[PDB]
Amino acid sequence: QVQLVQSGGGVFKPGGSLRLSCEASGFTFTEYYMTWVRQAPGKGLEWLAYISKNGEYSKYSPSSNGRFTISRDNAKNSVFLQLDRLSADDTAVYYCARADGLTYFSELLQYIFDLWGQGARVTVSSASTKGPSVFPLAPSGTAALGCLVKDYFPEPVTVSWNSGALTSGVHTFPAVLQSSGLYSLSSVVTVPSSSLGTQTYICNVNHKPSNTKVDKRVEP
Amino acid sequence: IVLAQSPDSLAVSPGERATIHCKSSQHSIAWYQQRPGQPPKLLLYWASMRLSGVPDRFSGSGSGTDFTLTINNLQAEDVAIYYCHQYSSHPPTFGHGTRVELRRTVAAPSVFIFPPSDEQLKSGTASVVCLLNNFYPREAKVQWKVDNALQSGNSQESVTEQDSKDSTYSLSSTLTLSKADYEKHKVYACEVTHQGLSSPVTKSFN
Amino acid sequence: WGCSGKLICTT
Repeated sequence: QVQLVQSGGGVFKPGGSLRLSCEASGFTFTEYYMTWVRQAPGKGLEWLAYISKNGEYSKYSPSSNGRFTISRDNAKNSVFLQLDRLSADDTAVYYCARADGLTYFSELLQYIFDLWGQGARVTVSSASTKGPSVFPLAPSGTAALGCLVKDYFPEPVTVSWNSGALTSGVHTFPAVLQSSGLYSLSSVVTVPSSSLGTQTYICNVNHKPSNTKVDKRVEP
Repeated sequence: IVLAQSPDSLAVSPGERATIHCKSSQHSIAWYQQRPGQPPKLLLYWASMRLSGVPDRFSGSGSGTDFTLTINNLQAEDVAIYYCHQYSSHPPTFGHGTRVELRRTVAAPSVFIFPPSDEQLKSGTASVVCLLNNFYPREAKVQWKVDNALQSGNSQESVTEQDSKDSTYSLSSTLTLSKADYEKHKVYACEVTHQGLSSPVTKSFN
Repeated sequence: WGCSGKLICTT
């Protein structure tokens, strides 16, 4: 199967550096220039760099200013991206992509990205790992209740209701980065008002990065 | 060399036709599909040539400066963001993309209001949450007022992906105040406007 | 001139 599998994402303090990896299989690696493309949360696609077949020639976006280094290891069918002097603006998903195009000497021309890795998430924050605080959103036809999951770092948390036994009409919102540098979201669910005093509702909050789980009973 | 892509968003019924435009400031055009939480996938290059495996309902065209991506017999797996790519300019550029969502009948939001827990007040901050459940279209606005006084720049919003079940959206608005600012006020209300509403809905508390 | 891959070159 023709694929690129990436690794090396994670969370990073600013000022430092990271290296991302991509492993190619199912095609003749040395026949392609490889590239990196990144996508900032909400923004669009930004081409970062390309590297030639023999791994000797590389070209960068004008905004790179030497901070980015793309390299490759042909014996291992792998491409790499190193990024120095990390800042918050470097927070993005990074894609490894195969380039099909013309070459003129070492210059890559007329190229399309015909194969993509699954991406690597990179978060850069001065923040430290912190488990979430979970506060109930208490209800008053049909009723609505939920959980406020606040002040955690980093993403993600997953929310389930009644140990995952309740799924109908659950809405867990996307997390937002607060000015404090911590994340926060809500998870709501709408239920029959009649079953309020006959059925107990507990939201379950899983935070893998801090190895914690928080349960919260929600009552009016 | 910019790529103005339009429309930004596009609602389409299944089986119907989606039409995305791409204009450059100056045929090296490629189209990419990105489903939520997924990597981009190449569909068309040279404006009109589909990559092997891409279904026939995807077609590209374009004369010189204006380019079109057309999706016929729209499927559910076609809901994604679409990017046009100009690869004859240096450096290569992408459009900012076009969201393709499903079209449904207009639905009004069921609005709920949520007082901050007593458990949270102990910590020192107060979060008041407003919920807009299962509405359509996505466009909606929410106003916060405390003692009838309009608030701004103290409320974050957040909205879900289009619902897989009923093609609706949901939105949450979170007003955050200090405990001090919360205890020195009485009546809290959020006011919602939307197409499915003939007048601004208000939910409140003391 | 040369190719990276083949799509662009062979079309």
